[PDB]
Amino acid sequence: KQYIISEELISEGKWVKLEKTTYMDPTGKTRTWESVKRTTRKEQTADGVAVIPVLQRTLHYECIVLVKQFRPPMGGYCIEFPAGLIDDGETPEAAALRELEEETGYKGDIAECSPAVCMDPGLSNCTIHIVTVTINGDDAENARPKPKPGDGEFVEVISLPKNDLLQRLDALVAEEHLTVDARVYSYALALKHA
Amino acid sequence: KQYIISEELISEGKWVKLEKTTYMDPTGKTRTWESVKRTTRKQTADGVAVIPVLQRTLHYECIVLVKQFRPPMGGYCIEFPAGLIDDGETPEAAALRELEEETGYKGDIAECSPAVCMDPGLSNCTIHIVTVTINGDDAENARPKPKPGDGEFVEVISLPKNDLLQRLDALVAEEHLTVDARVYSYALALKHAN
Ligand SMILES: CC(C)N(C)c1ncnc2c1cnn2C
Ligand SMILES: CC(C)N(C)c1ncnc2c1cnn2C
Ligand SMILES: [Cl-]
Ligand SMILES: [Mg+2]
Ligand SMILES: [Mg+2]
Ligand SMILES: [Mg+2]
Ligand SMILES: [Mg+2]
Repeated sequence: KQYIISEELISEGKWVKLEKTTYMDPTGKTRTWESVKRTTRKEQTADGVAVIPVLQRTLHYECIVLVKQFRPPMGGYCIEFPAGLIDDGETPEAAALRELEEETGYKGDIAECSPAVCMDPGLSNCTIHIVTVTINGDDAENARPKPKPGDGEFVEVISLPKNDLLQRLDALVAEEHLTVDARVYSYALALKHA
Repeated sequence: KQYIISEELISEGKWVKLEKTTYMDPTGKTRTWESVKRTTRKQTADGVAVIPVLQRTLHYECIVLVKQFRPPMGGYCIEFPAGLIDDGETPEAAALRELEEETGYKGDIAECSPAVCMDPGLSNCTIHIVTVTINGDDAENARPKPKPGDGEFVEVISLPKNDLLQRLDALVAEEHLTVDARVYSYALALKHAN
């Protein structure tokens, strides 16, 4: 039933644009929406990746490796899956492994890769691949993980046991001002509900 | 260590605005970011998303999702039921209301997250994730009546919790839909649990 009639540009920055979207509703009435899009998406299957990094070590409970960063849109620190935009020509798996090493120091192994999933579909066209990666924490490569952050990237690594993820997140939120990402929270909640 | 210096309005629609954010990096170097915000925030958060666990005796437990045309995406998306919190609504109450409007199910609150971020690299948008049970054997939920607001056109898709990630992948394969990142992240963690 529904389709896009037109996309009018309102304002274009270096990274993000706003559009006036005109569409057909299922009654045959024409309507509008205000849409956010990134300016950086070329031939990539998605804007970005987020990495679910499962750190595995013998005689340790598995951990989910998270990162804490200052996020200017939010005006504060956020705890998220390691994540970044996919470079032109890069595969989602390659962007995931690259971002994970850059942000955390870990060299992971691909486990699975989602289709393009939407970040906030009521507002933006932004998509990511959610890529699950296992990190062999017994490998010497992963002993003293050294992050190699890019220009303007400032990251703290936080590894939390998978078996207690939601309580350990609540305990960090209780101790300082800091926002957990919706994807991390959704993942932690499902680990509880299962 | 990092903080916001100033925010310059670039462009303000009715629903969304685009700001140019100035901030201090950890080195004491001043930097800029392009930041999206909703204009509608009053609230604990902009919105709620509802994880609705449909429980019927002698049936698999289902997670209730919605499929809707999303103009920023130019297509159909599969999501948790969700909407903006009305000024002076609690998240709990917004959840049950949004669930009823979008699905017609009448639910009970199990738990409620703190405010979690949607896409903190781009926007300040936050939601409360609210886990709700639905006693699908109650007379009120027998023939549930979705009461949509203006400009909402919602198909309800109920999927078994125990096979959620495979069922979502099947839909995507056949139906050309985008699954929401929080739905996919929940579904993933249901598979990754112990
Ligand atoms: C359906 C009604 C209440 N309108 C048009 C909207 N509701 C929520 N977010 C919106 C719009 C339009 N643009 N954006 C970003
Ligand atoms: C060079 C990198 C770190 N910068 C500036 C950015 N990276 C990704 N998204 C961005 C920005 C700025 N605005 N927005 C929306
Ligand atoms: Cl539950
Ligand atoms: Mg990143
Ligand atoms: Mg990065
Ligand atoms: Mg909604
Ligand atoms: Mg609604």
